[PDB]
Amino acid sequence: REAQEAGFALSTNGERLELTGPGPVPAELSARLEEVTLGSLAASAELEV
Amino acid sequence: ALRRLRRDWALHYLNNRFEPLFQRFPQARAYLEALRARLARYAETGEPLDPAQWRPNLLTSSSSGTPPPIVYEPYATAPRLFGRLDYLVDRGVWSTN
Amino acid sequence: LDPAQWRPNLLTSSSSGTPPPIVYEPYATAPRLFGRLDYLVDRGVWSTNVSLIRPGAVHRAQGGYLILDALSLKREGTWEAFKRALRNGQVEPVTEPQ
Amino acid sequence: IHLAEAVEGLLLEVNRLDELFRQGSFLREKTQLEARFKEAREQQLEALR
Repeated sequence: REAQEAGFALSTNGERLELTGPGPVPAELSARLEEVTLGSLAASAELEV
Repeated sequence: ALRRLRRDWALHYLNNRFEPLFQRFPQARAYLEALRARLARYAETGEPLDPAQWRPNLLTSSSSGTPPPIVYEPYATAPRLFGRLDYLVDRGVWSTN
Repeated sequence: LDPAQWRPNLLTSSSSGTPPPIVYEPYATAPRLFGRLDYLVDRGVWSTNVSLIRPGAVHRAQGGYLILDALSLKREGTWEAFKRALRNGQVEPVTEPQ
Repeated sequence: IHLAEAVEGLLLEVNRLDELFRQGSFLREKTQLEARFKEAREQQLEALR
């Protein structure tokens, strides 16, 4: 929904997080992308634990 | 320069991940900062990191206070008094940790 | 997990009670008194386990009697270790310093 | 025990670190530093040209 606020589509491949759409994405969008990636990898680590 | 930048970002991210650890264990500051520096070295150089050398070794747990922990050692000798440092010969090297 | 490190080592079996298990050890020395810890060098490492401890005179004297000579104690210097194994129950299978 | 499990997680955080070492901001900063060195190499190339 963060990406679709500006009208951007997503295609994730599991570990890799990326979004599809022409033009540069907003800086806040990339910040949220990285925050979600870090959270996903962390939660992965605690799920193995 | 890219190695130095990777080290700097490792420092930043591990500061973020260690400040809760810093406040959770206030008197473990030295060990945590050393581990953070080791992780920064891992980032900058790619130096391999082993948990067997960075896992704190459990010496003695709680004795519930009462009775006080009493240890009588009639065989007062250096290996039994001050402890021993073992040596596992892995891959042929007397590698300790 | 290795069975060789988690298999109990048979020290001494039954002596049928009568006669009592008597072990006379005129060569009263630490390796023969308190037993020995062997060291098999597998893959190049001196890897030991619970299966490489050899019973000494003390181990097979359990439930019976251990006959020793005063000369073999005050001469071979194992008197202190023996009396610590007696008073404090400290029987330590000796190992080479290496 | 709490510190033991905590340092276990901290040691496992190497996966978090080297996954952050391929993120969007990582690519951006590596590309800007590479762009500084690349404009140096370029001005060299065009001077030789």
